[PDB]
Amino acid sequence: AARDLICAQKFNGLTVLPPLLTDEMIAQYTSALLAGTITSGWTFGAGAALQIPFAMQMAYRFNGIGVTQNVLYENQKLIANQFNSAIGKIQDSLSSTAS
Amino acid sequence: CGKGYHLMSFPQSAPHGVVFLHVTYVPAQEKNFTTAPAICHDGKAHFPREGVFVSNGTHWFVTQRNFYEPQIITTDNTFVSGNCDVVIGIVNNTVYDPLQPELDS
Ligand SMILES: *[C@@H]1O[C@H](CO)[C@@H](O)[C@H](O)[C@H]1NC(C)=O
Ligand SMILES: *[C@@H]1O[C@H](CO)[C@@H](O)[C@H](O)[C@H]1NC(C)=O
Repeated sequence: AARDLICAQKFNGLTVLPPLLTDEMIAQYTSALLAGTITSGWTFGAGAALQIPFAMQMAYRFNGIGVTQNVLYENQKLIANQFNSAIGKIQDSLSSTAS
Repeated sequence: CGKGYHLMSFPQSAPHGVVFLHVTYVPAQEKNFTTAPAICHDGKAHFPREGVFVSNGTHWFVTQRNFYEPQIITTDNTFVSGNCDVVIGIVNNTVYDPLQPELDS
């Protein structure tokens, strides 16, 4: 067809080098961070990863912001539903608007 | 201020710079336990004030989060909130009352 911009950049001595970590390696790092966050809490960043149920970890998070932990255990399904609705809203905003 | 739970730091002078000696706290020897979010006693839900409920298989204890120091579950280290029909994962146990043996004697 026609000459590309990248070909004209290449023919004049301008070269683009690939990064050291591929996108699959970044995705592996991201998945490891997510799995350590979900299954351990903050314990995997200060030493060995210690398992804790996610409701009890979330009660620790509620205790950290000044709310007593019976508030989570007495409103667990509502908080789970609100989290799922907000994740779905992020899905809708990412599939709709690209700005 | 370093990797781990920070305790102290010490400066040292270096050419064109500074060196920090960060002193941290690192947990060492973990151990698996069975845990519950609340204790159902006399139709009341008990939650730990500070700490976590753990079980070695037969008896239940309350201990702090970063060090295994098991203690007997008592109304001093627990508080009451509602009944047992709401919490998911609540277990049945007794909670010790210090006033009854003092009143009996
Ligand atoms: C805890 O349990 C898991 C699986 O049951 C096991 O792999 C692990 O060695 C146990 N002990 C510790 C200290 O994590
Ligand atoms: C706890 O005790 C109540 C009555 O004391 C009983 O109805 C309930 O089934 C018990 N729960 C379990 C898990 O055994």
